[PDB]
Amino acid sequence: ANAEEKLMDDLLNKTRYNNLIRPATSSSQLISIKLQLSLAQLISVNEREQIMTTNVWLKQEWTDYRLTWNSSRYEGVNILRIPAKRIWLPDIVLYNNADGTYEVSVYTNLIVRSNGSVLWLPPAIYKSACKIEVKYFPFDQQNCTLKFRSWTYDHTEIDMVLMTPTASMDDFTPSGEWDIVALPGRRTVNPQDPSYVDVTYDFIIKRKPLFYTINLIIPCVLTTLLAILVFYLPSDCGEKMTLCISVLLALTFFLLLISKIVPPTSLDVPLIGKYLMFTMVLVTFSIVTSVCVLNVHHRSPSTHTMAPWVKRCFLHKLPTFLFMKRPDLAEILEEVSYIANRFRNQDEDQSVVEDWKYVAMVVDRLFLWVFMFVCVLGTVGL
Amino acid sequence: ANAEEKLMDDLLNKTRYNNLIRPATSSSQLISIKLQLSLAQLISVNEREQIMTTNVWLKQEWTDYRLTWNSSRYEGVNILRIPAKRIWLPDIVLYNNADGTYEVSVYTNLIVRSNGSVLWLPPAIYKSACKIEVKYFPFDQQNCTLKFRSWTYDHTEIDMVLMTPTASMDDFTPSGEWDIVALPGRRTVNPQDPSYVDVTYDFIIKRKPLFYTINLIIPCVLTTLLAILVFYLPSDCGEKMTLCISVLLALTFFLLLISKIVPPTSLDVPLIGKYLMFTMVLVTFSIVTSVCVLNVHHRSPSTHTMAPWVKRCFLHKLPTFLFMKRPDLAEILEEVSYIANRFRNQDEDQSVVEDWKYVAMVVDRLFLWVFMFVCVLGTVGLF
Amino acid sequence: NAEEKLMDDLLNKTRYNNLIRPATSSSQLISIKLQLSLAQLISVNEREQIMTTNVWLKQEWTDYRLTWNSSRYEGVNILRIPAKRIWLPDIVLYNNADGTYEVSVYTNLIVRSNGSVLWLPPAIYKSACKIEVKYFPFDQQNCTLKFRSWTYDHTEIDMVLMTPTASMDDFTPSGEWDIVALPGRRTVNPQDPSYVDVTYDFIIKRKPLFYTINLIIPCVLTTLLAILVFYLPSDCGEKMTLCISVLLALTFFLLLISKIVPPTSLDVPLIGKYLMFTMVLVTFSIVTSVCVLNVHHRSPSTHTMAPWVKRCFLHKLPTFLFMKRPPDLAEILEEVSYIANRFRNQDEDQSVVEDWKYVAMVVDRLFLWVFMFVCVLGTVGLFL
Amino acid sequence: ATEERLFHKLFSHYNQFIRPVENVSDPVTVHFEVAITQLANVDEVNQIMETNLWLRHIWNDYKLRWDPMEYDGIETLRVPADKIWKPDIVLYNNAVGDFQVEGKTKALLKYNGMITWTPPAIFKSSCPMDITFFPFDHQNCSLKFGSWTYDKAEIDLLIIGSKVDMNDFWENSEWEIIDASGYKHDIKYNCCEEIYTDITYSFYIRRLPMFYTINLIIPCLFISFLTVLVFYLPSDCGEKVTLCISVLLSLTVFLLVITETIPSTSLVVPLVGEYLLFTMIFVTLSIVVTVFVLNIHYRTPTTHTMPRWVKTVFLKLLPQVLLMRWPPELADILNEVQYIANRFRSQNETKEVEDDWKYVAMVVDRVFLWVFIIVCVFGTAGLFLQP
Amino acid sequence: ATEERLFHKLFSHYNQFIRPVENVSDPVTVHFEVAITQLANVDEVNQIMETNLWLRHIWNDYKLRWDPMEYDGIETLRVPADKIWKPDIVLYNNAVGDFQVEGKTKALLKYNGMITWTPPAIFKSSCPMDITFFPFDHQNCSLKFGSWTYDKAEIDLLIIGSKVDMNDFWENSEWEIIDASGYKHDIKYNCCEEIYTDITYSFYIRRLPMFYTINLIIPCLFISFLTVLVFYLPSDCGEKVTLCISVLLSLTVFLLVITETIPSTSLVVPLVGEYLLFTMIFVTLSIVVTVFVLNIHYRTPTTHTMPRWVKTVFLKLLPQVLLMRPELADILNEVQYIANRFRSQNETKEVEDDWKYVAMVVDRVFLWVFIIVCVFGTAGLFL
Ligand SMILES: *[C@@H]1O[C@H](CO)[C@@H](O[C@@H]2O[C@H](CO)[C@@H](O[C@@H]3O[C@H](CO)[C@@H](O)[C@H](O)[C@@H]3O)[C@H](O)[C@H]2NC(C)=O)[C@H](O)[C@H]1NC(C)=O
Ligand SMILES: *[C@@H]1O[C@H](CO)[C@@H](O[C@@H]2O[C@H](CO)[C@@H](O[C@@H]3O[C@H](CO)[C@@H](O)[C@H](O)[C@@H]3O)[C@H](O)[C@H]2NC(C)=O)[C@H](O)[C@H]1NC(C)=O
Ligand SMILES: *[C@@H]1O[C@H](CO)[C@@H](O[C@@H]2O[C@H](CO)[C@@H](O[C@@H]3O[C@H](CO)[C@@H](O)[C@H](O)[C@@H]3O)[C@H](O)[C@H]2NC(C)=O)[C@H](O)[C@H]1NC(C)=O
Ligand SMILES: CN1CCC[C@H]1c1cccnc1
Repeated sequence: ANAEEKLMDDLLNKTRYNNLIRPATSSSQLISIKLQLSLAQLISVNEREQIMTTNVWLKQEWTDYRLTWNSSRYEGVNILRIPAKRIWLPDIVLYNNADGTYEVSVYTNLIVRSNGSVLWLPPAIYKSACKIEVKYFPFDQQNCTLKFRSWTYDHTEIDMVLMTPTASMDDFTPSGEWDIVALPGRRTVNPQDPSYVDVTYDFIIKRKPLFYTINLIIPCVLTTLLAILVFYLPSDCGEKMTLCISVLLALTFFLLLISKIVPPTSLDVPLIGKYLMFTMVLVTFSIVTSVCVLNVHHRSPSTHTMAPWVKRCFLHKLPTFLFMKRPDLAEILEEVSYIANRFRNQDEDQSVVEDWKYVAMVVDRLFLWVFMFVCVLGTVGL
Repeated sequence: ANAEEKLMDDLLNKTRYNNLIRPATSSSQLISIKLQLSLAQLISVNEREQIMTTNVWLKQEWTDYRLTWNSSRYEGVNILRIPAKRIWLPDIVLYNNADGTYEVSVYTNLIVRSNGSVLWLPPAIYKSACKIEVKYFPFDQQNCTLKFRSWTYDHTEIDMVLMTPTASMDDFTPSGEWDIVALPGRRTVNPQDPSYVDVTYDFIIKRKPLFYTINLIIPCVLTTLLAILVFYLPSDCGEKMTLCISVLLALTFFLLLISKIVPPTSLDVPLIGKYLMFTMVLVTFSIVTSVCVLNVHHRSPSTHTMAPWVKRCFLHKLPTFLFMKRPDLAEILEEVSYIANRFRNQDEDQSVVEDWKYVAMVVDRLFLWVFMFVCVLGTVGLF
Repeated sequence: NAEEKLMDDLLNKTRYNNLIRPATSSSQLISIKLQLSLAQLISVNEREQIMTTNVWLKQEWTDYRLTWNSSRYEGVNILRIPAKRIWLPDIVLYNNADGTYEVSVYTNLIVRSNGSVLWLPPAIYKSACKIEVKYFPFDQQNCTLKFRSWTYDHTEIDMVLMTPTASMDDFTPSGEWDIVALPGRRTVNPQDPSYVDVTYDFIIKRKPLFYTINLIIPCVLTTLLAILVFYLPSDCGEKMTLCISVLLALTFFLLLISKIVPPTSLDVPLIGKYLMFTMVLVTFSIVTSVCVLNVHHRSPSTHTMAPWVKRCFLHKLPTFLFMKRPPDLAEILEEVSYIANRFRNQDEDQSVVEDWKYVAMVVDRLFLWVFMFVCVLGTVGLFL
Repeated sequence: ATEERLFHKLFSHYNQFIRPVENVSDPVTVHFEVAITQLANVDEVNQIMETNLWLRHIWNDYKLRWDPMEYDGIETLRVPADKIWKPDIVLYNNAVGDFQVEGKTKALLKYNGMITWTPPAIFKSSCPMDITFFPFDHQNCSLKFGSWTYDKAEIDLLIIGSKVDMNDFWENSEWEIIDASGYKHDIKYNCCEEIYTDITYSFYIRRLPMFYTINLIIPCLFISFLTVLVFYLPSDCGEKVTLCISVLLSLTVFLLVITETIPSTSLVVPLVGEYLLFTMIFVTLSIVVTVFVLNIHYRTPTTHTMPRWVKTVFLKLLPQVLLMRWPPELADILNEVQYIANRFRSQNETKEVEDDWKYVAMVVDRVFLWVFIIVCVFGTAGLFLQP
Repeated sequence: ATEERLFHKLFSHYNQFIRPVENVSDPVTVHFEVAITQLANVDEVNQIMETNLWLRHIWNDYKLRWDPMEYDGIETLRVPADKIWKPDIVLYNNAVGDFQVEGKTKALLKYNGMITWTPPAIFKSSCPMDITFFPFDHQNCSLKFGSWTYDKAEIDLLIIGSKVDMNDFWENSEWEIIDASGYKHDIKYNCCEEIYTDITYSFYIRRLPMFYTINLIIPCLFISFLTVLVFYLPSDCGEKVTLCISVLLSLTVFLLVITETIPSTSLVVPLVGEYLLFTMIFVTLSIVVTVFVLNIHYRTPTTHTMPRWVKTVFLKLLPQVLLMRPELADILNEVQYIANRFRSQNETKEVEDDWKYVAMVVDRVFLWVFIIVCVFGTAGLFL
C-alpha cells in the first residue's frame, strides 16, 4: 500500500480537510502570501488595440497548518504533490484583463512540504491592457502594468507581500522588436481604506527602430523634398499641374500608412504625423500659386494691358532683389510701306508678350524663397 | 416548514417524478403543444452572410397531469414556480440555425398551476439563415423564415398547434433601417410520412430607402452623365484621352462599392449592376472612336491623300443631315514671282490641310447621336 | 410506470456496462452498417483548400443485452434511451482540418425488441481537399471524406457499406456548385490486417456564370484595347497615357485573380498565364512607343539622316505594308536674292523634317502587324 | 472546528428552489445597484455598446441565521453561490449571446441573514444611434434590468441612490461620460397579467473629436475650395481637366469612406453626408462648363460664324459689369506685290475673329467663376451651418 | 460476464493521485513519441506555427495487472483516461491558449500493466523568423515538451526513435519539410532547484517560390526596367513627368504591400527592402534631373544669357566623348529694314537652337550613368 497512499489518506480523509475554510488558528490571524513573477517571453505588443501578451510564471507561497505530519511514521517521505483542486487557495487573479475574465483554470499540482509550506506555480498567458504613448512613434518607450489582487477575499484576511523588489527574467527568449529596460514591482495599500491591498509589476520596454526607419521616414523625407521642384519647371512645358497633384497623392499614401498603426489619438498626435499635414498645406499653397503663375504667363496685348506700376515694381525693382537679370512706283511704295508697318506692329506686340512672360518668371522665383524659408521654420518648431 | 417547501417535497419526492417519461397515458396518445411567438426586436439583417438576428419569445404550453394538487391541503397556494430542468419538456428548437446551435438558451423558471398547465417562456436570440434577393437593391423586399421542429420526438407523440395565426409585437422597439409588413404563421404536415410536423413563422420585411438613394444612386447617375462630354471636346486641346479613362475609373470605383453589399450571385444581379456594365461598354467604344477621330484629325497632303468618296460624302451630304453648315528688272521680277508662287503653294497646302479638320468634326458629331440613342434605348430595356 | 420499469431493467438490473463490447465469442466482430445522408454544401474555399458541409451519419449495429420480452411488461416495442448510455463504435472523420474529431450533438437512440439500434446524429465537418485550378472557370473537383474508428480495429469492428451511394433526399440545391456523383468505397489493405474504413468521394462541377461575365469579358476587352496605341498620331500628345493605364489595369486584374485563387507551385491557372503574356507585350509596346516618339522629333539641325535609313524606310518597307508615299537697283536685287535664298533653305529644312516624320510613321505601322501576329501565335498554348 | 460545525448546521437541510420568505404571500425585498469598470467600445456600424459592470444584490433570508454566542464569535461566512436561492435579474435588451449574468463569486452571509452578491458581468447591449450631426454628437443608450419570472407582488425590486457608482472607472480615450442616472418603472406586458418592475440605467457619452476632424473634415475643405480654381486657369495652358478630374475622384473616395464608416439608418439625414453630396453635384456641374468653354476657345472663322446676338451681349454689355472693360515688268512686280499685301490683309482679318472668340470664352469663364464663388461661400453657411 | 467482474475488481480500489511506482525512491519510466498529421498555416507577420499531432505516452503500472489464465484469457482492456494516473506533459513555448491537451480518448491496458495512451492534440507554438532572403528562405521551428511538476527523480522522459512519424501526413502546398529530428536535454532552472528533463522536436521547412516570385518580383522588375526610358524621350513630347511619376507611385504601392506582408523584425535588413529602397532613391534622383533638362530646354536669349564655360564644355568636348557628334531710296529703305529684321530673327533662332543641344547632351550623360549603376546594383545586391 506504499507510503504516499497512507500520507494522502491521512491528509485528505477522516480528518476531513474542508477545502473551503481559511487556515487560521485564531480569529484575527492573517495569512501572508509571498509573490514572485518570472517573465519568460514577451509575445507581442499591439498599439492599435492597446493589448500586451506575455508568458509569465507567477509563484505563490503561503503557509498552511493542517497539512503537516511527522516524517518518521510514514516512512521517510517529506514532500508531496497534491492537485490544485482539493486545497484552499488565496484566489489571486489579474485585475486589468483586456477581455474581462476574472477566472483561471486550475490543473497543476501543488508542492506541500513537511512543515506546512505550500508552493504553487501555475503557467499562464496574460493579455493585459496598458496605455500606449505614440508622441515619437519610431523611437518610443512604453510603460505597461500588471495588477494582481485577490478575488474572493480582501484585507484583514490576507497580507499579500513582495518577495523580490524586481521580477527575475531568467528564462527569457529575446524578442526582435522590443528591449527590456527594467521590471520593478511595488506593493500599494490605501490607508484611507482598511480593505485594499495590492501588488503590481510594470514593464518598461524600449523599441528597436530599424524596420520603420527604413520603410518610413526616409521615403517621406524624399517625397517632401520632391515638393519644391515645381517652382523650377518652365511654364511652356505645361506639366506644372501634373507635378503638383501627384506629390499630394503620394503624401496621402504615407499618411494612411501611419494612421493605420497608431491607435485613434485623443491629444498626443505623433510627431511624424504633424509634419505631413504641414507638408500637405504647403503643397496646396503651391498648387494655388502655380495656377496664378500660369494665368500670369499666358497674357497678350489683345486681352490684357500692363499697368504702369507693374512694370516698375515687378520689372526694375524686384528682379534686382532676387539676384536675377535679363507711275506705279507710288503704289509699289505704298504696299511695301504697309508691309513694313505691319512687321513693326507685330514686333511691338511680340515684345509686350515677352515682357509678360518675364513678369511671370519673376513672380515664380519670389515664392521659391518663401517656400524654402517657411519650410525650415516649421521643421524647427515641431 | 413553508407551504411551498412542503408542496414541492410531497409533489417531487413522494411520487418520484422522473423527467424522462412522456406524460401521455395511452401508448398512441398525442400531447398538444400550443405555440405563440412574440417579436421584441429586429436586430439586423446580413446580406453577404444571409443571416438574420432577432429577439423573440416562445410560449410553449402543454398540459401535464402528474403535477396537480388541492388548493386547500397545501395552504391557499395555486401557482408554484419550478426550475425548468425538473419537468419533461418537448424539445422544440430552431431547425435552420446558421451554425450547429441545435439547442436552447438559458433555462428560466416554469409556471405550474393546480391544473398542471405548464407555461414556458424562455428568452432567446436567434441567428437564422434566409435567402436574400437583391434585384431592386434600394427598394427590395425579403421573406426570411423561422422553422421550429421537435428535437427528440415526432408525430403520433406530439401535436404542435398554433394558438393564434399572427406573431404579436409586444415590447417591440421599432427599427430605423427595415420596416415590417406582416408576420404570418403556418402549420406544415406531410401527407405521405405521418411523422413530420413543423411550425414556420414568415417574416416580411421591406427596406426604407433614404441612405442608399442618396449615396449610391445619385452619384452613379451623375458619373454616368459624364460619358457624353467626350464628343464635345474641340479635339485640338490634347486632352481627349484624360476624360474617358477617368470616367471609366470612376465607374470602376462605383461598381466596386456595389459588389460588396451584394452576395456572390449566380442567378440574379441588381439592375444597377446591369446599368454600370452597359455604361462601361459604351465608354470603351467611346475610347475606340476617340482614338479613330484623333487619327483622322492630324493629316496633311504630304502624308495622306483624300479620296473622292470621302470628299463628296463627308463634306456635302452628311453635314446637311445633322444641320451642320460650313535687265535688272528681269531678275527682280523672277525673284518676286518665286516668292509669290511659294506663297500660293503654301496657301493651297494649308487649305487642303483644313479639309481634314472638318471630317473629324463631322465624324465626332455623327457618333454623338449613335451613343445617345443607344444609351436611351438601352435604359428603356432595363426598366 | 411499466415503461419506466422496463427501462430500469435493461440498464441497472442487467448491469449494462458502457465500456464492454457486445460480443459473445472471442472473435465475433460487431458489424456496423454506415449510410451518409447529405443536407447541403456550403463552401469549397480554394485559398486554404477546405470544404464545409452538413450531413447526418446513419449507423446501425446489434446488441444482445438490449432485448426484452414484448407483451410481457406492457407491450412496448421501442425505447428512447439517451446516447451516452449504450456502447458506441466511435466513428469519426480522419481528415478534418480543425481538430473536430467527433459528432456535433448526441441525440437519442432508438432500440427495438429485436436488439437492433439505430443512431442518426447530425454532424458538421470541415474536410481537407486538393484543388486543381488549371481551368478555373470550368473546373471539376473530387474531394473525399474518410470515416474511421479511433477506438477499435478490424479485429473487433467490421464497418460495411449499405448502398454504393450517398443519400440525397433533403439536399437543398447549391447556388454555385453542381453535383455529378457521390460514390462510396470500403478499402481494406492486405498488408495491414487491421485497417478498415469507408470513403465518400464528393464530385462537384462548377457553374461558370459569375466568373464568365464579370471576369473574362473585361480581360479580353482590355487585351483588345492594348493594341490601340499603335494607331494614335505622334503629334496628339496622348500616347504615353493609354499604355500606362492599360498596364496598370492588367496588373490590377492579375492581383485580383491571385487574390481569388492562390496559384501555387503545382499548377498555374490558364487565366493566370495569359495576363503575364499581355503585360509583357504591353511593356514592349511602351518601349517601342518611346522609340517612335524619339524618332518623330528629329530636326535636321541636331541629327543627320544616313542613306541606308532612306533606302530602307522610304523605298523598300512601305511596299509590303501596303502604304503609299504621296544705282539702288543692285542693292534691291541683293536684298531680294537674300530673302529668296533664306526661303529656299527653310523649304529644304521643312522637307527633311517631313521625311523624318514619315519615317517615324512607317516604323509605327510595322509593329502593328508584329504585335498582332505574336498575339495569335501566343494564344494557342497559353489558352489552348 | 467551530466554522465547520456552523457550516454543517446551516446547510444540513436546505434547498434553493424555495423563496426565502417566511410567511406566504409576502414580497422579498431586493436592493440592486450596478457599477461600471471599463467601457470597451461603442460600435456605430452595428449600433452595439459593450460594457463591463459589477452587479450588486443585497436581499434577505430567514433560515440562514445563527446565534454568534453559541459559536466562537463568528458573524460572517463565505458560501458558494450555487447552494442558496438567488433572484434572477437579466438584461432585457441583449444583442448577442445569452441573457443570464456570469455568477460564480461566493456570497457573504451575516449572522442576521443579509446575503450580499457582487458578481462580474460583461454585457453587449444594443442602442439606436443618432447621426444628425456625426461629429459633436451626444448619444443616449440605456440598459434595462428586471426579473424574468417573479412579478411585482413577489420580488419587489428597489434601487440604491440615483447614479451609477463610478469609483474604479478606467478612463477611455474617444468618449466622455457626463451622466449615468437611473430610474425605476413598472410595466404591464400584454402576454402577462400582473405588473412587472424594471430598473433602467442610461448613459450620456459624448464624443471627443480629434480623429474625425483632422483626418475627415479638414482635408475635405481643401478639395471643396479647389474646385473654383479651374475658372482662373487659361484655356491655352493645356491642363484644364486634370484639376476637375482630380477633384471629382477625391470627392468620390471621400464619399466611399464616409459611407463605409456610418450606420445605414434612414430616419434622419446627416449634415455631412448631404453636404458632400451637394459638393459632388456642383463639382459635376463644373466639368460641364469647362467643356462648354474649351469649345468656344478653338472656334475659327472658317468653321463657325459668330451671330450678332453673341457680339452684342458677350462682347460689349457683359464685360462692363465685370470690371473687365474691353481693351511688262513693273506691272507684274506691282501685280505680284499687291497679291502679297492682300494675303496679309486676309490673314489679319481672320486673326481678328479668332481673338474675338477667345475673348468671348474668357468672359464666360469669368461669369461662371463669380457665380460659383458666390454660391460656394453660401453653401458652407447652411449644410455645415450647425454641426 | 467475466469482463465486468474483472473491471469492477480492477477499479474498485484505485488511487488516481498516487504515483504508480511501488518504491517511493524510484523513477517511473515514460516513453514519448510524436506523429504529425498536417501542417496547418505558418504565420509570418505574427510568427506563429500551428500543427496537428498525435502524442504517444506509453509507460508501465504496477497495480493494474492480472493473469489471463482465470478470466477466459482476456489480454486487453479499455478504460477512460479520467480514472487513471497520467503524467503531465505540456508545451513550454505555447503562444496562445491553454496547456491542457486531451483526456477523452481511452487508454489501452494489458495483462502486464502497460498503458498505451495516444491523445490527439492541436498546438499553436511561437517561432522567431529570419527574413534575410524572403522569397527563398529556410525556417527552423521547434516544439518543447516536458513535465511541469515532477523532476528527474520521479519521472524520467525517454524518446522513441529520433524522428517524427510521417506515415499519415497531408502535404502542404506551400511548405516542404526536410528534417524533423528530436533530442533530449537535462536543464536546471534558476527559479527552482533540482534538474528537469525535456524533449524537443525541431521542424526544418523550406518555402516553395511560386506565389511571391510571380505577383511581386516580376512587376517589380518591370517597373525597375521602366525607369531608364525617361532619358530617351524628347523634351518636346511633354510626357516625361507622367512616366517618372507613375514609376514612383508604383514603387510606393509596392513598398506599402511589402511592409504589410513581412514581419517587423529589427535584427537584419531583408534583401527585398534594400533593393526597393535603392530603386526608390534612384527613381527620386531621376525626377530631379528631368526638371533641370526641361528648364535648360526652354531658354531663350531674351531671358537667359549663355556663359562661356557652358560653350567650352558642352557642344565642344562632351559630345565627342559620348560619340554623339525719287521713290527708289524709300523702296531701298523699306526692303532693307525687312532684310535686317530677317537677319536678327535668324541670329535669335540660332542662339535658341544652341540651348536645345545642351539639354540633349545632359540627358545622354545621365542615360549611361543609370544603366551602368542600376544593372550592377541589381546584379550584385540581389545575388
Ligand atoms: C386550469 O385552470 C385554469 C384556471 O383559470 C384554467 O384557466 C386558463 O388558464 C390559462 C393558463 O394556462 C389562462 O390563459 C389565459 O388566456 C387569456 C385569454 O387568451 C390571456 O389573456 C391570459 O394571459 C392567459 O394566457 C386563463 O386563465 C385560462 N384560459 C382561458 C382560455 O380562459 C385552465 O383552462 C384550466 N386547464 C384545464 C386543462 O382545464
Ligand atoms: C429486427 O426487427 C426489426 C424491426 O423490429 C426488423 O428490421 C426492419 O424492420 C422494419 C419492419 O418493417 C423494416 O425496415 C425496412 O427498412 C428498409 C430500409 O431501406 C425500408 O426500405 C423498408 O421499407 C422497411 O421499412 C424491415 O422489414 C426490417 N428488416 C428486415 C431485414 O426485414 C427486422 O425484423 C430485424 N432487424 C434486423 C436488423 O435483423
Ligand atoms: C436619454 O437621456 C435623458 C436624460 O439625459 C433620459 O431620458 C429621460 O430622463 C428623465 C430623467 O431626467 C426621465 O424622467 C423620469 O421619469 C420617471 C418615471 O417614473 C419620473 O419619476 C420622473 O419624471 C423622472 O424625471 C425620463 O423618463 C427619461 N425618458 C426617456 C425616454 O428615457 C435618459 O437618461 C435617456 N433615455 C434613453 C431612453 O436613452
Ligand atoms: C415577465 N416576462 C417578461 C417577458 C415575458 C414575461 C414572462 C411571464 C411569465 C413567465 N415568463 C415570462
